[PDB]
Amino acid sequence: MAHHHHHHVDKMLTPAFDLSQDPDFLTIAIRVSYARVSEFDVYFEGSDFKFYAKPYFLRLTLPGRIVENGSEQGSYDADKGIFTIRLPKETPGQHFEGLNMLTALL
Repeated sequence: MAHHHHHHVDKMLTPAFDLSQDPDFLTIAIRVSYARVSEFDVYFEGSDFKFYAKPYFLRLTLPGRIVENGSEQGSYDADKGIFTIRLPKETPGQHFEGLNMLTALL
């Protein structure tokens, strides 16, 4: 049975985001309406945050640190085209200052 494969090949786009928090988690809501893909990849370390979802890219330096312990929680609303991620704070109770002022990094 003969086989034919075809791969199709594009500027990265900065998505709109809203940041909220409680004593335990920092939540990032990223709207990706032009959801070409439904696969979303998140990388975080210390205060560094990176989100990939072609053609969307968003990088942020957070005012505080996030810990890697599998308690982080991602979810997606198709009705609104919104991906939401909960990141547990490294120091619980710590209040992140200047959240609503954060700029996308290049």
